[PDB]
Amino acid sequence: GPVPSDRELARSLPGGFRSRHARVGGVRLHYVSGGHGEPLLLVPGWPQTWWAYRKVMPQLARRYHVIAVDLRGMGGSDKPAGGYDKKTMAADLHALVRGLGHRQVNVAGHDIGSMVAFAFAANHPEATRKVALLDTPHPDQSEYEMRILCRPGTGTTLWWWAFNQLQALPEQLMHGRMRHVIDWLYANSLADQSLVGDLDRDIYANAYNSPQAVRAGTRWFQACHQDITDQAGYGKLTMPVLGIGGNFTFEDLRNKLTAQATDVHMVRASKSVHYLPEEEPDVVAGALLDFFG
Amino acid sequence: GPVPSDRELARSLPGGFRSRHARVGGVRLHYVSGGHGEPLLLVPGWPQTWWAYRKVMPQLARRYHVIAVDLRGMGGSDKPAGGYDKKTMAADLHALVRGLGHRQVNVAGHDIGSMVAFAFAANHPEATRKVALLDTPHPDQSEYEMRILCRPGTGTTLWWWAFNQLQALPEQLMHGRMRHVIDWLYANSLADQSLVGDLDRDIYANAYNSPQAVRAGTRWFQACHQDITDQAGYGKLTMPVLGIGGNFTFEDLRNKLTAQATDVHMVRASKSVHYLPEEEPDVVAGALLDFFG
Ligand SMILES: C[C@]12O[C@H]1[C@H](O)c1c(cc(O)c3c1C(=O)c1cccc(O)c1-3)C2=O
Ligand SMILES: C[C@]12O[C@H]1[C@H](O)c1c(cc(O)c3c1C(=O)c1cccc(O)c1-3)C2=O
Ligand code: NA
Repeated sequence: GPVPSDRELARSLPGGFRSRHARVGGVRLHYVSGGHGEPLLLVPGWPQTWWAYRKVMPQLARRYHVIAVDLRGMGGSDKPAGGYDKKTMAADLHALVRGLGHRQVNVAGHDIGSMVAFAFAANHPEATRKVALLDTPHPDQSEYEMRILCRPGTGTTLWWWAFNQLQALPEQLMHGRMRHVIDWLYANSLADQSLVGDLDRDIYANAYNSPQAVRAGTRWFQACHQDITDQAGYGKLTMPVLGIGGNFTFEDLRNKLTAQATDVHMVRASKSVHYLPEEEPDVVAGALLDFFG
Repeated sequence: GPVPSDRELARSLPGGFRSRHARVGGVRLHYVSGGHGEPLLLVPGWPQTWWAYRKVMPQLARRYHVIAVDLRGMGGSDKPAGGYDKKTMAADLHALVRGLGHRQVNVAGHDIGSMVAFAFAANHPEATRKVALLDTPHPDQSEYEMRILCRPGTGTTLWWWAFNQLQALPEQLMHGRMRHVIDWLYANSLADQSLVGDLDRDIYANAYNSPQAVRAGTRWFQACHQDITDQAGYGKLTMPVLGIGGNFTFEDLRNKLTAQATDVHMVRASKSVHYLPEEEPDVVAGALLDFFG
């Protein structure tokens, strides 16, 4: 393989993490687990893998039994034809942790994984001790207000939200070329490019480089219309909620969570644009430790 | 594989066309000309070349001296570092036809080329006998209202408007793979895919497949902020204006032309989505012949 296997990556971490799989509802999920204490489910997003949490997993494992998953369609997990709505991907994770003998878990999610974390809390409150959303709120009607063009100096264009709606073309252009996508994303977020090194970037590129892998990634985005419909039906979250927001999304995240939950806490990742677990790991680990207790 | 040279393509058409070049302001432009009568400048768009007008050029040449150009950055023309705002590209064409000894010309443009035709009329009214805009209005403030997401019911994702704003990534993803881009575009427009054959698609792909060619194409889109600023300064067009609009863009084109011009005629290409010269050549040729007279 071009990059180290997940088994090797897992072993390279302090804290005795191990790479595993579990089959839930016919979908085989890959995850890495380790540490001792109450269960903590960590959910990554696009275009990343469980490896995105590499910087905070050892600190977290000191207090929690960490379970860092690859979503349906992601990394070492199966890439089925459908079920890429966040409600369904949340049910995967619910089945996973219940299968591992946990009645309720702490949950933290980032990017697409944050949407799943929120859907997890909304659909399975009894299995949700507390939930943390990193940067990304669940889709709602505001998604329909995203603009194609920004006036100069007024923000970053969310081009991938449009491009990933497409059939066929995304896998045709991006297969074998995902390192370029990853580099663009990081060029437009990281304050210092060395925050994510060459090999880690290639670990992600390897995960997404097959046509099937690119395609599965796009399904997360194409499911937005369904996600928005589902969001309208959700009741208010009553368990403790944490929002950690970067400089660009903090206010929006605060507004949406406060309207969607009764018990909200906010932490500002003041030096981050989007990739919180990689941009400010100590702030993220500390916030999660403080919040989950 | 390789495609015919522009000279072979030009000679392949009925009506005695010849492939030529002219250098204006240090920029060498490629164009194909033929026919007899008052001059008619034909301007294509993205990701196409002068060859987009092949279906209408013989008919038009029976009445006009046709001049079908490759824009700055397009096909056989030079690809300089800058000058891809529509005002500058129109000045290129103005210099071209003046250099060829024409005081005034008929002008028709499609897609990006329609923007250029409009700018030609706005900046060089004395050199503009009449102007025809095919499908695409000049950028204005409404460009900033384009939405990334459409509800599952309506139209096509305007993904290319967002994607082509990017630095580096477009040439990185699209080099050598433009045939897939072209196939996607046609899959989402032509009523019958045979309207644009394999060889024609490959002629376009050949023009755009190198990184520098992809890059030049994106410059037309990146210049949008400048184009919008320029549009704000334009007075109303007073020479005769024709808008030919595809079935779904007709109302928007009519509304915009009517607000920006005093003497507007409209023709509907009721069976077309966007590529008017290829989808409904008889409508396009007939409309231009009637209008230019
Ligand atoms: C669900 C997701 O659309 C995915 C994407 O991963 C995403 C999201 C938000 C961003 O603000 C954002 C990105 C993203 O790739 C990115 C790169 C650089 C700057 C920046 O601001 C971003 C998201 O929530
Ligand atoms: C300036 C330009 O943005 C360029 C693009 O070439 C463009 C434009 C309009 C379309 O409606 C349109 C396209 C385009 O590629 C396309 C493909 C399939 C359907 C469809 O409708 C379109 C434009 O005017
Ligand atoms: Na695809």
